[PDB]
Amino acid sequence: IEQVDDELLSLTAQQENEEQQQQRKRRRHQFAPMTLEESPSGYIKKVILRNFMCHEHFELELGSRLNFIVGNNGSGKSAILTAITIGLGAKASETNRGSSLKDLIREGCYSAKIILHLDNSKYGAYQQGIFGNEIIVERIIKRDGPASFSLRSENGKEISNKKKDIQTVVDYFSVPVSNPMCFLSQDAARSFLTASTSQDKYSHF
Amino acid sequence: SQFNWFRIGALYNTISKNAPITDHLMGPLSIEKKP
Amino acid sequence: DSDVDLTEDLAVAKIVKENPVARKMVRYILSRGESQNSIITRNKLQSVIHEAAREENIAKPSFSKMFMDINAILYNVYGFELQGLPSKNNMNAMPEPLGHRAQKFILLNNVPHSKNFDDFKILQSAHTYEELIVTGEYIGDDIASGTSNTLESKLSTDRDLVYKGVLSVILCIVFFSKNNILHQELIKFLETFGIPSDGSKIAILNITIEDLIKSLEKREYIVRLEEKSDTDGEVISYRIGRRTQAELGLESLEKLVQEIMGLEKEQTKSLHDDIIKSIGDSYSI
Amino acid sequence: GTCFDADMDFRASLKVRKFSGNLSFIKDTKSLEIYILTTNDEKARNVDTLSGGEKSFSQMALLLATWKPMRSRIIALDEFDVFMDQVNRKIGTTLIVKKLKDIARTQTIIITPQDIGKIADIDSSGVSIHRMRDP
Amino acid sequence: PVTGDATAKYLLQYILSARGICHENALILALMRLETDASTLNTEWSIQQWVDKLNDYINAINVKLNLLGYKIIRINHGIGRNAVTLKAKQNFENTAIRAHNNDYAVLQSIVLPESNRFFVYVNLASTEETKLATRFNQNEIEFMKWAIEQFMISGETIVEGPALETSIIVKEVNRILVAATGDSNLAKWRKFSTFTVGSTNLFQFQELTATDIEDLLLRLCELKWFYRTQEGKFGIDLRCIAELEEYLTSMYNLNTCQNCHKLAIQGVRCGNESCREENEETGENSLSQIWHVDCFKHYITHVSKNCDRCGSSLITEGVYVI
Amino acid sequence: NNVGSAGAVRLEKPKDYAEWKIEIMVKFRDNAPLKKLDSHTQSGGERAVSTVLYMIALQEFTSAPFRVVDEINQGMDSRNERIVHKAMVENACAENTSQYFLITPKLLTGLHYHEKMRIHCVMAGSWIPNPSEDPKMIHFGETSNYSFD
Amino acid sequence: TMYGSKFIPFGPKCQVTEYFKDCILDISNETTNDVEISILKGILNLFSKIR
Repeated sequence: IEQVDDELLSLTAQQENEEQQQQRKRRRHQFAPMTLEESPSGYIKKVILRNFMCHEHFELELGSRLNFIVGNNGSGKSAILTAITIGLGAKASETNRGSSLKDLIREGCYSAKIILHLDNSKYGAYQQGIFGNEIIVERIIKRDGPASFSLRSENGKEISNKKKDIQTVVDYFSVPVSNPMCFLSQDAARSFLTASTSQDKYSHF
Repeated sequence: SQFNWFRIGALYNTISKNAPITDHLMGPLSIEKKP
Repeated sequence: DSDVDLTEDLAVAKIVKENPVARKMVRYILSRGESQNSIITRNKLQSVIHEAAREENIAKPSFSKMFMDINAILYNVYGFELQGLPSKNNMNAMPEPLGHRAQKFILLNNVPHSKNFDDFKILQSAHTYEELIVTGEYIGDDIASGTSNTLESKLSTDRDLVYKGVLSVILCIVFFSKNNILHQELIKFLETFGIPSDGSKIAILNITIEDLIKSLEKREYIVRLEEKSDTDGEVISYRIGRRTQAELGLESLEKLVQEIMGLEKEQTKSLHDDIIKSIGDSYSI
Repeated sequence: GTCFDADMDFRASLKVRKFSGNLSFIKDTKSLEIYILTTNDEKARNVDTLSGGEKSFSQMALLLATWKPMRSRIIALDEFDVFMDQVNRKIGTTLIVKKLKDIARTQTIIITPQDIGKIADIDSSGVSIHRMRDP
Repeated sequence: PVTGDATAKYLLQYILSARGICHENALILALMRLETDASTLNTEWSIQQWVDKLNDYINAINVKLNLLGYKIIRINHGIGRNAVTLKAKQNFENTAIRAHNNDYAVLQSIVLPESNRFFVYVNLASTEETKLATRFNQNEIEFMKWAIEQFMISGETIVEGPALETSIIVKEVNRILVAATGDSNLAKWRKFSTFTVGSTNLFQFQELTATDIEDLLLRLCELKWFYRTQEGKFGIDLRCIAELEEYLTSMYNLNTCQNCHKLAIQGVRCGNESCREENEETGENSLSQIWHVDCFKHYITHVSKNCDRCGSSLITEGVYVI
Repeated sequence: NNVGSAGAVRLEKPKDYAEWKIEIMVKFRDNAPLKKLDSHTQSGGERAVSTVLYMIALQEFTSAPFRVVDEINQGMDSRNERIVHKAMVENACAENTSQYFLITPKLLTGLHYHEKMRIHCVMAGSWIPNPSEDPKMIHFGETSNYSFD
Repeated sequence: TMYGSKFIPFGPKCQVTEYFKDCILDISNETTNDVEISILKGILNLFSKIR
């Protein structure tokens, strides 16, 4: 069967590409000696949502370790999680919050802005010399035209406008946005917490 | 499978033998865990 | 005598309230002697009474008092009563039942039988049996109908009735065969009804004949007397157990056999003497 | 490694309720079995042989012990108040607070409609409540 | 203990001999045949007082059972009115006398054209320290638990098509609907409920083989615990829900009918999509707003014909539960 | 059957006549799969019970008046030995059976004694007189001798 | 060889072990890697847990 040989060759070529990609990666941590108790960098200091879903331009200063948003249900309670998942970069189907990225835009407005402020002042920062003490991540969703980006810094200097820099920064900070369990929505949490059969627990884990 | 194996069985255990008959439902199926 | 019944019920309620362990023992007896329809042993009674007393931290009452309370509760609530059984060695080697000094006991009903209620039950069973196995079929996964016996019938589990019928046939064979029937000839006679003797499982029950006979012997329905010899070989003789003797009396056997052959009620005479002759040395009475 | 981290975190989580348990991963049955020993008994019964509150607490502890092996800088979660009823819900929120406020590597955003300020366990530092003034 | 005690004992023994649950008309006929030999012939009587003379004796047995640790519950069957009363040409009491349903009438002519409530012998004890088994081992108990879990899970249906399986329940539902109002246009909605449905899923048990599963299921069907429909789908009968009243409410989150507290197994359940809140996991009326068949008939023929669950039109209602 | 296990002595017959072999089905232990009898894989007591029962099966067919077994009642787990004693009791229930000279080097608590079989004791006591001088002590482990006939 | 000495001790709060693990998780891909990377990840996790 020549199809089996073709599949074998394709799998072998895929393994070759994967091992080249592994060989390409280098070390990214420099081990600044410095001083433990203090949180490392990368946490979200603040999120601002301008004309996003229901409410208007809104500021929210998230805490360093544990945050308890008490936005009541039916008042855009899930808007913050959707905004964080979209801004950090995630597949729309994985989020399952809204029919399309167009619907996330507030009705009556053509564009919506999601701006995140990751912290770089503390240790573990990603290029703290270039980005400074904060890294700003702003995503624009417009009804017409593609969704735009910029990974600007505190001074407003747009460091990049691409998306691969998003992935590099996020992977350096180790934020599993691609994993739909680190950012649990309502339905996912309900499915996990109500698991009864041991097989279901094994599957979910 | 031609003869009444129930009519004779109905005469027995009812007219004679005065044997108590109880369903004995599956009570131990729902055993409380008494936490 | 309504006031007599009311005060008897009040006394029974007071007795069952005074002795909580009695209620649990009655429940355990109603479970064991009815679910498995087996004979309750004397030895296990002391163990279960002691365990219940230790669990309830109540001083152990007298065994005779406990037995009397259990019988009173059964007669006042379910109408049942516990009758003692003799020892099997007495037969091998009017007697009032032991009651308190017997090694085995069995639940028995003690209310006279009516004339139409049993007729109603047997007629309902016959009506359901005409469609249970119509055209040589069976209910369950075999056909597309599950609630064949309407919403509820008298068929119970559709196999307990067959078991009781086979038991009655076996008892009639043993009782009327001079109280001495061999295994091979008993199988040959049962073959006339239609039960295969080649080892194939019987219908409905799905139990082989040898296993059915073993279960009957285990449940004290029959006794496997073994007068094995040499010229011929091993000899299996079937007897009547004490459980059957207690369940079936002279009048009870006469009533059962009256409808077996469909004899008219006018000729009821000269039949009890024949039944006694056929029974022979079977009852310790 | 992942199963070891999950097992250890589940054991450390059950200590909040004065329990002692473990996780068992079986490939023959392809199942995860939770064994919990509470104060009354002396044998680790199967987790299904328990009550609603204990099972809900075990499920929440399993959720945390599944978050643990995958070191995530940011974790976000929606409401859980409808899956736990009255006292068990308070105990579950207490477990979340106690197990998540200590770690500095992981920032957690919990979105709940229930007011945490009503819970007496708000005096602990490192917990940020942002109650929306606009309903 | 001359006449009344004997009659009470006979009634209780007849109830027990029918595997707990027994038809009320059978109990009425048994009481008639017991009383006709108790005090004269009782030819000149009325059913309106016969039902009371049965109910008082039932309560007298029930209080004794309660002080002993049991109870007889007059739980109404899911199917009611004439659909369950008809049975096979009413009560059973032709070349020979083998099939005569309308013959052997009690006294001159006695018949009960209405009967809905069934009497079931149940045990109120939960822990049940005294009893540990009846005739089965632990493997059968595990299989029974798995079957109960599968039946509970199968209650929720995703979409369902217009298959319109018409054996028993949907005929009565359509009769009630046309009695309430004559539409005959869209009464048969394309939404179905499979609360008691399973054919192949029960066969997927691991410990027991196919033959053992078949034997156990047949034995349970003969014991009147799991019943089969005309299609051939197994499901829990009234006996199981009558006994396990707390097992289906504590372990599994279930709601009651319009009554104070009762187990709903069949009837009408639409719920649209906005259920009461969101519940633990399942929705679509998983917290409240469920009706029986007789309950639905009573509710639709009285005031507030429309559903009280925040408003629901009759067009979308009429969901058949099997 | 008394062991609660199913087993049959099958004669597998391949095409070659010399390749015919004997298979024994084992079910006394659920963990142990159905295989030929062997000491290392199976426990000693279950194997001893199985081979003793196989010996017993080939007794009625044989014309030998009796069979002799030595070092058999010595304890096998006190459970397999109990069930093989039960099997021996059941075999002794049948009449015209071979007489076995049983040896019990180690005493077992709660041994079952059938009415058909009789136990013999050879132990001597300090307070018991010498067997030669005592007329009734010459018989050891016998009770029917004292009674008339 | 290093772990357990005065310079690199067992424990959860040491900085050196965190830096080592940070680099190991950087290289580790779990799809096409040298087994030594996964062995290091497991060993470093174990030594971090040891108090």
